[PDB]
Amino acid sequence: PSLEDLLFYTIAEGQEKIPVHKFITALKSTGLRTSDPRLKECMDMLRLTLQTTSDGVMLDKDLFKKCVQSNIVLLTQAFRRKFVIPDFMSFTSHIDELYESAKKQSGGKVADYIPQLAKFSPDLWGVSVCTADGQRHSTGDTKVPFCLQSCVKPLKYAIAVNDLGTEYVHRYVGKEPSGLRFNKLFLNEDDKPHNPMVNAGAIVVTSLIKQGVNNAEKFDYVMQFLNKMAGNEYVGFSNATFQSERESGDRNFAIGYYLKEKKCFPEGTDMVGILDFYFQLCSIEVTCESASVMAATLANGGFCPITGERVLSPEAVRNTLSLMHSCGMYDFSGQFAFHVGLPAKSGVAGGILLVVPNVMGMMCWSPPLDKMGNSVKGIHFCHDLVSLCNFHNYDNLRHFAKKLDPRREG
Amino acid sequence: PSLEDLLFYTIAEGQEKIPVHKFITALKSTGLRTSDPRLKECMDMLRLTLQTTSDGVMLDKDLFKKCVQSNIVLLTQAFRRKFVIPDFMSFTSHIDELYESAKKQSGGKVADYIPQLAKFSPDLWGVSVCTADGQRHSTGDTKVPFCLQSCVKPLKYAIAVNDLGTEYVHRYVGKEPSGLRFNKLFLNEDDKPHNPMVNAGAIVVTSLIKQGVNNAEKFDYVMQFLNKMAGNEYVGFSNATFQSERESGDRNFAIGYYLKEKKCFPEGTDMVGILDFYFQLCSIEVTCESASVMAATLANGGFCPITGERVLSPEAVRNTLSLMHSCGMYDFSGQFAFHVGLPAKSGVAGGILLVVPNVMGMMCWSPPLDKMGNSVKGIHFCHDLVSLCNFHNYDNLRHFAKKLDPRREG
Amino acid sequence: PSLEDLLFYTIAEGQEKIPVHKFITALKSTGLRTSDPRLKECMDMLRLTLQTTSDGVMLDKDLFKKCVQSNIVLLTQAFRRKFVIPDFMSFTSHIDELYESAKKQSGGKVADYIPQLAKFSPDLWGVSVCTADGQRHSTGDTKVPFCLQSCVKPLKYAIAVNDLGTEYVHRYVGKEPSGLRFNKLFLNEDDKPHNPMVNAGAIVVTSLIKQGVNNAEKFDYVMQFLNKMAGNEYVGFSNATFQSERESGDRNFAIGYYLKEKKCFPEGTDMVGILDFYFQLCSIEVTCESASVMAATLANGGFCPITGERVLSPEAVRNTLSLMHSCGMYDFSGQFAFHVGLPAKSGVAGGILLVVPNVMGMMCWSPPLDKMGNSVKGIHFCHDLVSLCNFHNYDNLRHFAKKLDPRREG
Amino acid sequence: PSLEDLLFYTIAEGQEKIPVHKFITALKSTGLRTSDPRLKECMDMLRLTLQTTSDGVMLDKDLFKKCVQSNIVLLTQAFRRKFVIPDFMSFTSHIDELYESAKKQSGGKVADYIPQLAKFSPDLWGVSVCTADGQRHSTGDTKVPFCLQSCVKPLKYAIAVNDLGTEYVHRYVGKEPSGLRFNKLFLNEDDKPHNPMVNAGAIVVTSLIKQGVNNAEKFDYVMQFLNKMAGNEYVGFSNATFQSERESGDRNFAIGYYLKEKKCFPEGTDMVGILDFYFQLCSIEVTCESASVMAATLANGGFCPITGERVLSPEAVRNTLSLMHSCGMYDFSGQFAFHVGLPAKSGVAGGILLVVPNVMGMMCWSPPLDKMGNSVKGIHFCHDLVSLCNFHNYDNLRHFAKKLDPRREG
Ligand SMILES: CC(=O)Nc1nnc(N[C@H]2CCN(c3nnc(NC(C)=O)s3)C2)s1
Ligand SMILES: CC(=O)Nc1nnc(N[C@H]2CCN(c3nnc(NC(C)=O)s3)C2)s1
Repeated sequence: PSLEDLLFYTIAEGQEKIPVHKFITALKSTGLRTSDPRLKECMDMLRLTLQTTSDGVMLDKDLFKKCVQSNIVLLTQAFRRKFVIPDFMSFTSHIDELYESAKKQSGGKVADYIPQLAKFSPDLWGVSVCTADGQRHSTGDTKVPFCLQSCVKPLKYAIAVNDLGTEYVHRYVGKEPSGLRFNKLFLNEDDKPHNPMVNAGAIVVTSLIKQGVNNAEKFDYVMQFLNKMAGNEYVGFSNATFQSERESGDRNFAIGYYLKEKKCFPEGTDMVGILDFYFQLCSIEVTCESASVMAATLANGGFCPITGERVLSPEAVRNTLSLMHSCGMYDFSGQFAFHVGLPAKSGVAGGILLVVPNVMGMMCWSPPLDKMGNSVKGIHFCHDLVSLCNFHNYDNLRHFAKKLDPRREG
Repeated sequence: PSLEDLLFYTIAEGQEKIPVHKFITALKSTGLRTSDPRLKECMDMLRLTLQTTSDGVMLDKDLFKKCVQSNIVLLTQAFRRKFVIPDFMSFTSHIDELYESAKKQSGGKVADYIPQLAKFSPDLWGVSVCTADGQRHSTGDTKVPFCLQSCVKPLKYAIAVNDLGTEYVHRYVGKEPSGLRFNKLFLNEDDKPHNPMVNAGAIVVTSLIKQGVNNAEKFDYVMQFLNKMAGNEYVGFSNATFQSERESGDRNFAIGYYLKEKKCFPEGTDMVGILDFYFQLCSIEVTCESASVMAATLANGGFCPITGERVLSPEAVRNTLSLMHSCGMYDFSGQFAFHVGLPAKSGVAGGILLVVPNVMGMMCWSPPLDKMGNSVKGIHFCHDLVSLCNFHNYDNLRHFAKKLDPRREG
Repeated sequence: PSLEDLLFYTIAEGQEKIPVHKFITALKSTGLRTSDPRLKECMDMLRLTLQTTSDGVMLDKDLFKKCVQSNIVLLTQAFRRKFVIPDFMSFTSHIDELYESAKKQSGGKVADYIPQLAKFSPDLWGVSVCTADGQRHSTGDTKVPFCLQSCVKPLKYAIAVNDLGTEYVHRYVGKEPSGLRFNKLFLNEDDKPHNPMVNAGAIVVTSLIKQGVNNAEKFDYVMQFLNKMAGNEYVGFSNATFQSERESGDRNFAIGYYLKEKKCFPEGTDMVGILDFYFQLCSIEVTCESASVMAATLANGGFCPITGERVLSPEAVRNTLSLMHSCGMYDFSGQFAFHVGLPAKSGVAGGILLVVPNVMGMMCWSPPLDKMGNSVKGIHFCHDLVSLCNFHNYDNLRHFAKKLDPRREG
Repeated sequence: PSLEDLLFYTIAEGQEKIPVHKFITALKSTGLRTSDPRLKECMDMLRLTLQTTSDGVMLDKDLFKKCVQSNIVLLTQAFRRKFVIPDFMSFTSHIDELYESAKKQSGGKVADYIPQLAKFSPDLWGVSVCTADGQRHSTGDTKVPFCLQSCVKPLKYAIAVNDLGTEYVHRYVGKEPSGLRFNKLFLNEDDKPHNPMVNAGAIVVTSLIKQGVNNAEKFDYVMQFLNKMAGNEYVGFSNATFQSERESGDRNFAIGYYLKEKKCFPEGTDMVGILDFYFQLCSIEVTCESASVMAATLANGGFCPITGERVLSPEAVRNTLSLMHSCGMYDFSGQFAFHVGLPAKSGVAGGILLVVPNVMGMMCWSPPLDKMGNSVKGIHFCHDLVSLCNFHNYDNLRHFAKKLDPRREG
């Protein structure tokens, strides 16, 4: 009995040889991308043999196993439908239907307050999926870079807890949400900000990351860390946006100085500096696709699904999904956790970084925001998703009414 | 082949005939209780043939088949380790350790608010587990009756969504927590109570159940409902507590009038009569055991696990688990939601109604309260549980560090 | 020299005999009403004399002195222009224009929450003046009985602090205003209602008066007190208003319950009767004329200006004038102090009971209210009054611009 | 007849010639100060004849003529007991008693957040009186200089309203006290600061004085005013304090940024520059004596009582006294208006600028502050002072019980 030869027949169709193309589409339909980091060695040995014998391009039992043995455990789970969503082909057809269903939601205003977002077209709309198993799908403008803005807040929160610990970080920032008209306060009853998803707390989380090092290396570190999360897909920086967020954050200066007077930063902080760090962190660039991996890294206990590398300690990822669930969507967090149940984070550029724990992570992007600050199509999507799929945090996996369960076969 | 036959060998140990007590001990080790209502036909036949043959006592292939023909589906998956917690014996040893660690935390004051909760001894402490499959276990003072008090708030809420739907019920009561010092207000900004787990929201929810009918038939309605949730285990009513909780609820009368003034009850409400129904529902008795089935019903999408009967819509069990999450523990709901992640509701008798969605329902009961209103041992047990098992709503099922996962074998 | 005779010459104007009306007119143009209690002996000896010798009807040095001697100090001051307003004849002209400019101010809604405030016409409008010397003037509808409503709040607080003293009284009630979105709260952080001009605090004041006797004598005591405050002018009761005010005070009961549960009342209170007692007090009836005398007892150190009797301790009248300055116009209290700078109390029936300390008291009444609860005309007239005369509480009495002073002669 | 002639006999006491020192002691017992700027011609001419005839030194009716013609009117009101306080020598014995009674109240903490306030001894304690007529008295450390700090707030508010009128000024700053625990919020519901006596309201006012000019001139403009209000007595400036005030003013900067974001300043407002100018205005020095004349200009309709000069518009002085009464004493403002009922303003250096309209103004200085911000001896002195005299805003000038009234005689 042999792992590679068995798989060779399950694709062989009883035929004596396997065309190369007939393998590459058989792969793409499990949800995997040929470019997958975990797959390169199987792909390099396809790049190899596609010059040696140009008179093929068939694969022996030998030649197949020549390419596939390095990555056979993960190749077999794909082909025996062990992936978390087994029939991935159907599910993306629903992601597409759900996409077009939101793509018609024309209302909302593009953030005007800096020119770099006022220049983005309200017509843009991309949705990118990434499972805890690397199965990927995209619809729309999913390769257009845009800023995280406050989609970075849980990411840097995860970074800080990962390095310093729950208990150190939660001397400096609370861990609840404030109250639907405690929106305007900075500090709770203990003179910490209310949670790391609000600007008072985020500006505080930022002063914890990589202390004793200067602000340009601090940035490189967070760039390094965000890189491991998206498994080395697009992570960028628009100096443009950064300039406008610098000239115009009289509010964050207001918050910052209140925090300084009231003694909430760690001993030896240079407040005005980390306002600059914080402005930088918000002008970090992502695509739909690359962030959906960051999102799937949270969905997977802190292990990147396209690389398998442990990026975040399981304490940081739990902590974060806990605070996305209740402080994640500005004043809509309450109604959002009720009707959707998924930890999410929004951003004024139009981002919505979505986790479905133990299934997949997402990124949805339409620049027009509603009157509370959330992507109009973004919100309309997440509702439609939970509507359709028993992905609500407090659905029941065994008795789930008429909703569809993508983890199940038939 | 034949199911009963195959199960027969699974227990036969290659022998020709199984002793009854061998069959019994094999059944109870799966955590099933022989008293199970899904098993009554199995037991009714064993009890009868161990009459019609004092000649024994020993079942042959065809004699064991007469007994288990009727409950075979459930007997098989009990023996084929197909329950949610497959190693139920090892899990209950864990519960006993957690219980016995909670049991050394003698802090807290019991509720002397009325002569009936001050009558309960501080040394009482009990935990009842009922899984979504029916596997019971308890240790401690698990058969003492105590009033639900505010542990009934999610139960009554669930019934009102179950009968009226989400839209109707949430015309009358909000969805979100209130804010760690908006605990003294009744209404939120739309002049609705903040959510169904606060006194003012519970009362308004009460005025939605089974309108037009007198308070007697209302009460019967809610009890015949609460019986189906507990699989017809103990659901009682204390009159001693009801008479106290009416001569001494000045503040619910305070809330009751503020609500009428602000036009929060449905048209044709009798406000004082509904305070009475309110005082009543709080005086309903459960034991630890009867209530762990109640919680278990919400852990199971609305189906009572020990009877298989559908007690609540999935839409009402979802809403209840969402609002228990965030608003379920008075002023500790934020800290609980962070450090525990399970839907939970607390009373002043010393109850804590616990749900692990898709796993089990629990009910812990120690009378003495901490300064926030919560059973001291209860809160200790619930932290101890989540540190041990990956049940925190935001643990990963795949990567979970030092924690045991009782959903798995080895 | 002699005091009766000198006076007699002053009004004689050198001629041998004074007619009867020529005196009565000379007396009225000082603003004393011929029916002043302190002139009875005089007016009596005048109605005696005006039957004896019908062949006059004129007096001489001897016979004038026969009538005026008993009342010669008061008659003289009036006639040597010693009264606080020397030229009271022009002052009432200005009070007429002020009344005409206000009856032009046609807006506002008459209170309709009960059928007894809604029956009144929106064109009823009256002002009544009464000085620290008893000079009287009225224009409009000043003898129409109407209901004090929250105008009674200072009058009972005065009775309260008169009988037991500032210190005792303020163990149950704060002494500031609360803040312009603190109006729905009942208690400050000491768990006392914020001041006696709010319904939370009024209700608590009410519990303090004549404790230990029943609600009939209690009301009688207050009635007797209010008689002495108005020099026995019209005071009454609307059993009509009191009935529909008790069937509708759901908030008032809401308050009463809250204060009970928070133990805001003195030992041995029957809360539900204090609300009955309080409802009654809010239906005490007055006219513009009678009530402006109550305000004149407040302007005058506690002595009723038309009887001479001490009715309130100079301690109680200060504390009340204090808390009408800051708390007496509901949410318009802040603006009203700023601009009018006079202590007033408004109530929902359309009355404004206004003090100009050390000068005069008023009552303005016109039932159409505005969107903070104040008589529209009554408000307008108040601004106009202080735009005219240096009566504003922080006006200079020596360097006061083009403002007009009725206390100065020329 | 001639004014100097008869004023001569009132001092002559029959004799042919008045000793000059006799005349002076008669003139100082009216509480006039021989330095008084309205008496300068008289004191020059006394010295000149004390030169031109050592031959003496005693004034016949004709040489006394030669000296007092210049300032005769002021001198006669002073010698004919026509001043606001006729018996000034008695009053000052009282002011000493109360001063000596506060001197025993040794509690509090000297403000030490900067080293220029910790520099002052806690046993420093001064009071200085100046009437509307320029009668003077001081006892204690009344020539020591100290910074106004928040005492400057009403002085600049008055400047801005005098220069701009009420309506314009109150576009940028409301006019009510916030509410006894909305002390941390910066703005009221209209996004204006609460009033001109809170650190945020003071700041925006500062932005309205003399817009369009640099800070050096703006300061020169403001100190022009102050010198006039104190009759050109000591007005100075601690640059040592302005330095420490700006280096430590994190919350003031926190405030300044917040106000810029909510567009609270006039267009074209340099926010950091307005902040500098704010720290300057707070570092302006006075002594008890010089600052008692500031206060007195407010008691006096805007006229400086010792120069006769018009400094502030009656509209400006009204609004400032109104806002001092309700907002001037930090969180003590509610209780201070109740129990003292005088327009007063405290500061962190220990001063309390105090006013009795139509009588006098004061400055009580003692560096130790209480837990609310107020001089321990200052608050003590004002309580004692008004228990003694009928100066409480709502005392009666006719029936004032056993209080002394320094405005009458026998
Ligand atoms: C928009 C909105 O929220 N309106 C309202 N919602 N709820 C309310 N409750 C009122 C009844 C009891 N409440 C008090 N609670 N605490 C109090 N005293 C202190 C010191 O806090 S009074 C006020 S008013
Ligand atoms: C209607 C309106 O204007 N509301 C507001 N006014 N000002 C605001 N700005 C915030 C910045 C400083 N503030 C804080 N003060 N205290 C805090 N912490 C605690 C425990 O209270 S945060 C408030 S929001």
